[PDB]
Amino acid sequence: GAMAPSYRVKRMDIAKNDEECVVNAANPRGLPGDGVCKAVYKKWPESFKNSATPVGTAKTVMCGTYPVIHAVGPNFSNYTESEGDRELAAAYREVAKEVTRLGVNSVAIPLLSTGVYSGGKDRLTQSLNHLFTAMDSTDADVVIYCRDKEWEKKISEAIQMRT
Ligand SMILES: [Cl-]
Ligand SMILES: [Cl-]
Ligand SMILES: [Cl-]
Repeated sequence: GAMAPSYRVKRMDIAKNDEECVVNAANPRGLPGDGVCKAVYKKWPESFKNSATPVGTAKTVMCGTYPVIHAVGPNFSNYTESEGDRELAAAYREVAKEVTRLGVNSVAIPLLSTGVYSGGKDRLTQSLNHLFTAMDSTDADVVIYCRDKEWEKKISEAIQMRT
């Protein structure tokens, strides 16, 4: 465990993380994809061997000894708001189980279903609150990665609110 388990946010490429493992915002088929998934494919392509897994699940594949946790959020273009919310919550619960099983002291994590799976909606709060629900009972240092300056400020404020 971390000595004083924390949440932090950084506005940078998750492929350049400084944590002991990474969560990929994966597609169900283990394809290179776009956005976070394509950056992860370029950095850790060996981790895409048999990485296909259903929506609402996470599957870890090693790149050398570096764990890549493939977490499959729902595409809100295809799911109802209700079913999509349930699968997004479930994907983060499966990430918490994998982080625990691996025994890592830190994890790099993107906000699932906030990009091309967002169905065109701002899901910062929705996705972050499900991340907290899952990861609060873990003792890994969690470092959340984003690309937008306004998102960085809002994620930082949400972390500070609970402090
Ligand atoms: Cl960067
Ligand atoms: Cl996404
Ligand atoms: Cl972002």
